[PDB]
Amino acid sequence: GHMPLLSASIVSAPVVTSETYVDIPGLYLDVAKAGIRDGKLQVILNVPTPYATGNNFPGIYFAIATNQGVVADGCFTYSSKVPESTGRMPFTLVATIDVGSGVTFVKGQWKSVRGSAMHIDSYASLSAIWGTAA
Amino acid sequence: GHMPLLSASIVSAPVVTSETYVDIPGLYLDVAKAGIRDGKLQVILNVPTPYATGNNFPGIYFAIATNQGVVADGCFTYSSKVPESTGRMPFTLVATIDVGSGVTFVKGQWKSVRGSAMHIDSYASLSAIWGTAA
Amino acid sequence: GHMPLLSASIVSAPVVTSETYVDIPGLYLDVAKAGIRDGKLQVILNVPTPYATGNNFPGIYFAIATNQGVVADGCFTYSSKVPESTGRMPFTLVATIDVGSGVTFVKGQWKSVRGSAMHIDSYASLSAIWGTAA
Ligand SMILES: CC(=O)N[C@H]1[C@H](O[C@H]2[C@@H](O)[C@@H](CO)O[C@H](O[C@@H]3[C@H](O)[C@@H](O)[C@H](O)O[C@@H]3CO)[C@@H]2O)O[C@H](CO)[C@H](O)[C@@H]1O[C@@H]1O[C@H](CO)[C@H](O)[C@H](O)[C@H]1O[C@@H]1O[C@@H](C)[C@@H](O)[C@@H](O)[C@@H]1O
Ligand SMILES: CC(=O)N[C@H]1[C@H](O[C@H]2[C@@H](O)[C@@H](CO)O[C@H](O[C@@H]3[C@H](O)[C@@H](O)[C@H](O)O[C@@H]3CO)[C@@H]2O)O[C@H](CO)[C@H](O)[C@@H]1O[C@@H]1O[C@H](CO)[C@H](O)[C@H](O)[C@H]1O[C@@H]1O[C@@H](C)[C@@H](O)[C@@H](O)[C@@H]1O
Ligand SMILES: CC(=O)N[C@H]1[C@H](O[C@@H]2[C@@H](O)[C@@H](O)O[C@H](CO)[C@@H]2O)O[C@H](CO)[C@H](O)[C@@H]1O[C@@H]1O[C@H](CO)[C@H](O)[C@H](O)[C@H]1O[C@@H]1O[C@@H](C)[C@@H](O)[C@@H](O)[C@@H]1O
Repeated sequence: GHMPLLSASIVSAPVVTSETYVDIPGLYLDVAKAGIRDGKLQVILNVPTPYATGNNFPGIYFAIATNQGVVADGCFTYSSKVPESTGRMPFTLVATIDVGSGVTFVKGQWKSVRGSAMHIDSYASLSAIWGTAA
Repeated sequence: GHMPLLSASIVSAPVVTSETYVDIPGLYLDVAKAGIRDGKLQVILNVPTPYATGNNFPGIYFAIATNQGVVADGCFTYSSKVPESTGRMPFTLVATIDVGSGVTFVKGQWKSVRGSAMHIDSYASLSAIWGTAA
Repeated sequence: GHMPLLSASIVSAPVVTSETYVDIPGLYLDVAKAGIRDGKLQVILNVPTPYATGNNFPGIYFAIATNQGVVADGCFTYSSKVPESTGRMPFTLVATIDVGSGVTFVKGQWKSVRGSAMHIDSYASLSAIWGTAA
């Protein structure tokens, strides 16, 4: 159609620790397949129910990446060194990409805060709305 | 218009406890009334300042529902069994619905984590952007 | 173009305390410049990695404002009087503005919860998608 909305969603990912960004499997939008080659994409990475396990102020970094690498990043962290319980910390990240540059895909990634294990066990999404410059 | 944006917003809701999803009153989009019958809707449920009261790791589940039921859901929870103070835990949930299936409305819902009372006493919104497949 | 997306992003702001909303420098969209004069804007304020310092349940209020003042606001706050460590508390706020009113700009603002110092030291964005009424 003339006003493309892209969406991918997951309900889980294998629990891993990583010092550097690794893909969140399944949060991937094939932009080239959509025939988006010019304009802008507003991309939302929505991880509403994550938690992190660890023993030194745990948390998770998340990123929106294209084939050109990370475009935006943010994290949550707990406020106790060893939380009584690793509570659910909703996380949203929003970035606008110029597709002209040579973007063929957008994806979600994550990485450990201070050696934390990274947990998704319910709904998470990666969404993009296509538009133009003003 | 040719590029509809739907929006509903509230500033409060009666405080309730519920084991199962109940509507957040006022967070409701009448899609049929808009004449949306085909394409996709990106729906954001934005509850930026909620809190939960309770005695067993309190929190709130939130959902986006259509007439076909829940499409996505997430929660926040505290990281203490009995928080010193029930702090404000911003919550965002994003989902993309294919409208063809027979969607006439989109709404926000909530339900208790472990018997928590659910509090909204400031701005919350439900938004939707209409588009098409790629 | 015929389907504008507006975007502004920062990576930091001078740390300040403020009893009333002050601008988050750099989170500002010039809507008049875009030639948006009618329809709707869905505006997201995305502050994914903030923290607050203070000694009385710290937190930050955030707002979306136009030339007509604040349209929506929300806050995060910690659940301890003096957090062990001021953890990162992702914050998103979404609002839909009718541009006809006389809107020339949209901006993000913030203010202190109970005298908190307000910290941004990584990516934050302010985004807007243009549409029409249904
Ligand atoms: C609240 C929580 O984290 N629940 C976890 C649980 O954590 C337990 C520890 O916090 C523990 C230390 O003793 O105290 C509690 O458990 C005690 C007791 O030990 C237990 O035997 C007894 O039956 O209950 C008491 C209550 O005080 C904590 O509850 O760890 C286990 C790991 O085995 C689970 O992850 C549990 O997580 C929950 O599991 C549920 C199924 O029983 C269900 O799926 C819940 O949704 C899930 O909780 C959610 O995820 C958690 C990681 C957390 O984020 C919570 O806020 C979420 O609601
Ligand atoms: C977790 C944290 O807050 N890290 C801050 C750090 O805070 C230290 C203090 O909080 C301290 C008590 O006041 O506890 C720890 O430090 C102890 C000890 O006191 C210290 O001397 C020793 O080296 O380590 C131990 C560990 O128990 C806290 O670590 O203060 C420093 C210096 O001022 C930093 O801000 C640190 O922030 C981290 O800094 C990193 C760069 O070195 C990096 O940039 C991290 O991203 C950043 O942490 C993040 O921001 C924090 C403010 C907090 O939000 C954390 O959750 C984030 O991950
Ligand atoms: C810090 C807080 O929660 N204040 C909140 C207070 O909570 C206390 C708690 O601090 C501690 O001492 O334990 C006792 C008993 O458990 C209380 O729970 O209770 C007060 C009395 O009802 C209020 O609820 C107070 O809430 C604040 O009230 C002021 C005006 O009185 C403003 O309206 C604040 O905005 C409001 O704080 C906001 O909501 C509270 C629930 C919390 O989310 C704060 O982080 C938040 O800023």
